Amino acid sequence: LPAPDDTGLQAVLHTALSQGAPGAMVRVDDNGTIHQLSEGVADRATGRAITTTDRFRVGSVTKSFSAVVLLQLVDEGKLDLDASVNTYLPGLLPDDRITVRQVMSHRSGLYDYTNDMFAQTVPGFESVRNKVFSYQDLITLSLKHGVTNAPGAAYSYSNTNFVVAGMLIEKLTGHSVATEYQNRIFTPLNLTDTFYVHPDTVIPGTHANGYLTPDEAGGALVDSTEQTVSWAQSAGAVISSTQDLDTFFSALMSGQLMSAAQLAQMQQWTTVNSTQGYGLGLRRRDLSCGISVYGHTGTVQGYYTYAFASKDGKRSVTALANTSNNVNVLNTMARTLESAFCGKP
Repeated sequence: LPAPDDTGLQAVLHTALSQGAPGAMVRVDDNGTIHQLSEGVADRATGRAITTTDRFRVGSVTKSFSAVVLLQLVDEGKLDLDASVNTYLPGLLPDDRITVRQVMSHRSGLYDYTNDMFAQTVPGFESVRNKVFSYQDLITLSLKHGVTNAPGAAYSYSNTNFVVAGMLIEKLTGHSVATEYQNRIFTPLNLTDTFYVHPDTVIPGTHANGYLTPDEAGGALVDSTEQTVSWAQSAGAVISSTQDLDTFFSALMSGQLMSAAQLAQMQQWTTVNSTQGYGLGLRRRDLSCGISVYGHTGTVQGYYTYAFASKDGKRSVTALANTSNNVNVLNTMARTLESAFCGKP
């Protein structure tokens, strides 16, 4: 790979601040040489600087943790990717042709309940932030709508899929997802900044606060740090750090977290758009210089995350801005992947 471009990374972060992120940061693990940059504030009311060791909410990056646990169950013979979801969760879904592989690749047709929830950004956050939902509650919300396509037939990203994933982990293992994450991922990789504390609202230790951008242009930011994330759970509630997400995607892509057979199933790409794919709880992004990287993005109120690694895991990048509902910042933060993998133009 080209060398990571720290001046390019610096410009990306500075642009994200100019577009309304209070803070923005990035950590590259380049085959044992670290790059770390941050600009702006973790807490905009006190002025405390953001830094690459601050913990934060990773949002939908959680789906990759869920998928690693499910693929280890596949390795253990407890789960078959091509079995019906209802084989393990009887009568859960209206159609038995919905399979575990279609759920994990967003090909199931299940309606995303969060489209009910967040049609208005701050009112929807204020609705869910202090609620505790069961898995079944969220599935029932989805099922008020019919499916959006035939099973397997179309890519349609849906949080519901990874709510099903959490129910499957808990049903098959008899343990909570927190326990399975801890035992199969956080402890073995020594992810000391990584937690799943649902439904607690506190982020343990020093963290970035999250600032939700309101729908009204120019409106005051809303502190969204503390919430249950119960509307997402196994689809979105993990807390981590840039070092720990680098560690995690490096371990995944270098083959440390499941058999080679299952990693190969995880990387069977469904087309998302002309420069992206979706595997099993895993994203592929195609970068301008002709390299692809592998990992996941997250959007949770107040926090945008990108966490991607090269195919062999030897270079990993995690970028965080502590705002959300700000598509200028979301698009700018994607540019950290170009600077960190493609290097100087």
